[PDB]
Amino acid sequence: TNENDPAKHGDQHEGQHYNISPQDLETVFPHGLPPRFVMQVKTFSEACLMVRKPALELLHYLKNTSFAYPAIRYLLYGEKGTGKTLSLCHVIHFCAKQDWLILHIPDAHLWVKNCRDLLQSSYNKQRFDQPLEASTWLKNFKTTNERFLNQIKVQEKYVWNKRESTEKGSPLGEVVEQGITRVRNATDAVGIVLKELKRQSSLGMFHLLVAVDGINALWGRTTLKREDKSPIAPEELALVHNLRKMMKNDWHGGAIVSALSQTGSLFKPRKAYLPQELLGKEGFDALDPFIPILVSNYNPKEFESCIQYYLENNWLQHEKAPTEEGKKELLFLSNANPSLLERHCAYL
RNA sequence: CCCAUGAGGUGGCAAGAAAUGGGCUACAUUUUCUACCCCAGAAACGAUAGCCCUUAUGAACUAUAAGGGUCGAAGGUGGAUUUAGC
Ligand SMILES: Nc1nc2c(ncn2[C@@H]2O[C@H](COP(=O)(O)OP(=O)(O)OP(=O)(O)O)[C@@H](O)[C@H]2O)c(=O)[nH]1
Ligand SMILES: [Mg+2]
Repeated sequence: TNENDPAKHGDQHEGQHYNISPQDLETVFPHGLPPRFVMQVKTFSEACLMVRKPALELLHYLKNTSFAYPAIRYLLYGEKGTGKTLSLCHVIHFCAKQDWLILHIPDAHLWVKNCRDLLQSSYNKQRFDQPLEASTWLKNFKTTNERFLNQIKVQEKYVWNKRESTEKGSPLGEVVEQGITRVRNATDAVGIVLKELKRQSSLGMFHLLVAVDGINALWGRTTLKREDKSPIAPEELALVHNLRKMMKNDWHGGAIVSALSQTGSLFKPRKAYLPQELLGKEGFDALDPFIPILVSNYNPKEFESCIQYYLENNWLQHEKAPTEEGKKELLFLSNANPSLLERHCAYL
């Protein structure tokens, strides 16, 4: 049930649970969860994550990985309700313990859709602006990480419309504060710091890691429209174009991880979870090869271990449920689906 | 009536100072918007009326119907009573 070694893991004991620290919650990943599960763990008041077979296999990949090889690309995909993104957060935890520069985004659905104010950029042309989300992710990355910002030492300058500029040998904490102070050019600040991360090709001072959730939103059309009642293409958006031009496998110093999510998929049908189906033709042309990782449903013993975890937490107040017929009907109606399992144990 | 009270061809007639009836709309968050029709994300709504334009057929669109831009209120769940339903 419970595990005493949270950082290191093994295959021998599967379905185990390992506790984590509050500083690891608030510093490593304060954003990269669904708000449902965020509040769910807040109500837990006891942060314990479960081990997964594909998670351990991906960790084995990371353990057996050379950075002289090109930047490897991993894609997690489940059946719309598995633990793909939670295993991605587990990878984030492992790499943070490994002391790498991790940049993790909450979701790209929020980027491509639901912008309160879409703007002619001055740093470029033929490009809208995502200022609010830019500053949001900027302060998000600041909260995620500090010595890295202090020691980044950008070897290039950047002027600004605000009668100011930034010169060599300065830490990009100052551009982080720029974007947090004013949000208009925060999109340009983000699209510039992302390029600056790769501007250092050696990456000996740190090792770069990219973590993406809802990758399906990155490849696909937009719901936004132009004020003249005209559609908007995804590549026209500032952040979309920046990210697309940016993640290319050109830095070749580690790995990047992305996860699929159909719950927020737009212009796509229900009960569709195949990678090719989600990322489309343009996605396959963007990254023809990659490491697909199928995140299957819970195993039997892992399922019973999760039940025992809930019982130790006294999550199920229905005290006639801990019995053979109750468990049978429970996992029969659940079909080992983690999300509906969480829902059922929540409202039971 | 049967040089008409019959017959033929042009036009408009067919509006509301007003009262009432049947139906539609919404007066909210079980609501409104976005892809799917149900595990998501936001707002904290309401024009099938009017003005302008486009489209459907007609010989005839001032306006008949549908669509687009604007207008973005009344409205905050009903004054007796009363209607339909096993
Ligand atoms: N404790 C624990 N819960 C898990 C694990 N894997 C899946 N779950 C449960 O399953 C739910 C789904 O996990 P998510 O990764 O957030 O789901 P998702 O990948 O976003 O799925 P979609 O976005 O709908 O496509 C979680 O909220 C958990 O309740 C796990 O390894 N440990
Ligand atoms: Mg006509």
